Amino acid sequence: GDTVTVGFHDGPNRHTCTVAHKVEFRPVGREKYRHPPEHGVELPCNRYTHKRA
Amino acid sequence: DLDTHFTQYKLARPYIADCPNCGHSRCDSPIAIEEVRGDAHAGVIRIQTSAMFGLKTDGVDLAYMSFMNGKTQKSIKIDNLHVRTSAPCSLVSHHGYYILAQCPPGDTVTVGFHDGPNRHTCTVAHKVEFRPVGREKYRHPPEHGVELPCNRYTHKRADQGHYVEMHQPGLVADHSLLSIHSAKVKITVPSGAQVKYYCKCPDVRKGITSSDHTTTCTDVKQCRAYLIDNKKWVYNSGRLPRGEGDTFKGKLHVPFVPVKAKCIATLAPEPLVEHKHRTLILHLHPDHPTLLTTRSLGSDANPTRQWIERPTTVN
Amino acid sequence: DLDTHFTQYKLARPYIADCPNCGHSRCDSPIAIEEVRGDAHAGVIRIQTSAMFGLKTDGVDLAYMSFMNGKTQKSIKIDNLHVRTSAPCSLVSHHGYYILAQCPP
Amino acid sequence: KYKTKVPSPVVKCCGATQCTSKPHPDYQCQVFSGVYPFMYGGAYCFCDTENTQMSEAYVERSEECSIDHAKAYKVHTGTVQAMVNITYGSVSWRSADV
Amino acid sequence: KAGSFGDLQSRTSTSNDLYANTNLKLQRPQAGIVHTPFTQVPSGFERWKKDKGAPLNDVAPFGCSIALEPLRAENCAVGSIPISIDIPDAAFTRISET
Amino acid sequence: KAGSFGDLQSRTSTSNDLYANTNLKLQRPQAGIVHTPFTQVPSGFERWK
Repeated sequence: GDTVTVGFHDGPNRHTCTVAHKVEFRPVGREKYRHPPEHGVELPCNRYTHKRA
Repeated sequence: DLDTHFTQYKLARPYIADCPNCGHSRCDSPIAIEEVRGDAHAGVIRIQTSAMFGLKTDGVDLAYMSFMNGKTQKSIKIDNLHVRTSAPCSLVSHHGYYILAQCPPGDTVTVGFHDGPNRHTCTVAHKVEFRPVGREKYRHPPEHGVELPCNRYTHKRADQGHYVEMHQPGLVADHSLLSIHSAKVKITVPSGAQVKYYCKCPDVRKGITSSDHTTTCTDVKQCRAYLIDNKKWVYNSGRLPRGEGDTFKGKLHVPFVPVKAKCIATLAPEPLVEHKHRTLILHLHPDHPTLLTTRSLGSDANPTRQWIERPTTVN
Repeated sequence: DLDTHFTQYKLARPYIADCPNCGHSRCDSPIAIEEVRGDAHAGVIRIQTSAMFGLKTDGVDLAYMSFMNGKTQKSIKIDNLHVRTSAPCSLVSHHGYYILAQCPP
Repeated sequence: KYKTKVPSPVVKCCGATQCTSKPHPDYQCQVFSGVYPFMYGGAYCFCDTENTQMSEAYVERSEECSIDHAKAYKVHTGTVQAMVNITYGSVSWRSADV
Repeated sequence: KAGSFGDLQSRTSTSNDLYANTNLKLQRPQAGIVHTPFTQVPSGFERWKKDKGAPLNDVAPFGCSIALEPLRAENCAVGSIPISIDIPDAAFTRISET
Repeated sequence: KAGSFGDLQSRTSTSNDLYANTNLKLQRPQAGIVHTPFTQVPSGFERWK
């Protein structure tokens, strides 16, 4: 996409903010994607972990 | 009709399998997507999910939906149900294992429905295309224009031009029913199932209808259970394990079928002609990439064709 | 102002016509779209629909919407209302027959 | 346009089997080793090295093949015929083919 | 041709033999999840659908269209025709009456 | 010029005459639904812009 937005409700407000900022989907290996499929070859990638601390 | 819906519901039942909804990292859902189909020129698509739609357990009220909760059946009123490609779509019809809907172009097909604690969403990365009929590209067919013969999936509840096999379900693994008895494992029966249990020693690996236990090990962790049920039937799929079930090649008519029909096409804006003598001059003002073809009538053809995108002049 | 809203509501009323919402194959709705307009550099657009917005039957509470139900009038509180191009937009203002909103391409 | 279908594969909690070739258009079958599979809340159908997998594949015509389908032909000279509108003397327009 | 123009060639409309290949290949499932991965060439029929050349009805010389059902090639104007017609003798009249 | 640079030429800022064409054309409505289809060349002023 092109613009990142975030919003959360409290009941009177939608509390949304927006930043125009480029976002990209970088494919690993040699074949472009739209999203990685269910099956195929494995490759070493890098990404943000999901641990609390 | 209702009879065809009965033949659909006579022995079929929902089932649970895995979907790679990466919002939750390879979740196993009752709504398992299998082989979405889209080849219609109008941009419609039908999807063959893993849950029974339409009739309730009784076999009426086609506004109901039945799925598999845990290890049991469960029907509920369709509360909130949506199909999303890149923008929210609009669904047309649904029957049993199938849903026919209308979506705009996109890249990943997702489907979700609420029960109140869950959103029950699954996603498949799969190309989807909007194919224009005739010669003028679209974003969506307009209100007025020329008619052309197209092909698309009908929207009738029942038909017989195709059908798929319904097959005997295989065994289902479990461990929850494997409790501790008082100092060893314990097997309970769901009152009509063959609880195929096996542990460090050769147990009854075919399943008994009577609650029992074995003392080859005390911990449940050494023994496995495999419920066996044969009251309903399911559509065999590569995403579902198959037991020794090799029987009952039953038939289930497809709900929707591609048929020929008529669609509405766009008429390009008029050209501006110029009969300048000994030759011909044309001014073109298109609004979408629009074809153009010319040919002589003499001995030779000298064909000429190319698309037009910007307002231009030709000789 | 309120007087101008009255002159808008003095004799106007909603009406029903057809729209080609192909999710339901040429449906006739009170919300009939007519001649959407967009030429502003900032990307805003205003749309001229077929239903009266703003004031109720009395002529106040610009948070109300009046449309044609069957063959009669009917006003109701604006509960859920959205304008969508390819992603959900954000509407700015609305008055009677018109709505001004902000949409992406 | 074609379409590939796959019957439900078969696995075993222990031991192994072998797959056989059947007379089908572009039939396929193969076996794999060390599965240790998984199921919903299940015992996952394993206690040891599994080495059981069928994964057969199957090809046949599509359901929409009935409508759109190219056809090939061989061509030879064949016949010729037309139609003519006629008028002579005082008789009016008369038409027939030949 | 592994999906160029012939990859599913039914000898008839409802035959039971499809003497063509699709280069189907299987794959080994991973992570102990019951599924049957595979891979194959995309259908060549689609490719030929996308890259059809000039249809004949826009290249035929002498300016003649093409109907479908009998493969009529109508109006293709060329050459001459030897004609021979006979009229009844009841449509003549004596030369002294004109 | 049917929408090249002059298709709406008001002699003044608030004149009441527009001595230019837009090649407007009408169409026959279909399916018995009350609407007025038509077609015309896109504005040439945009193209020059």
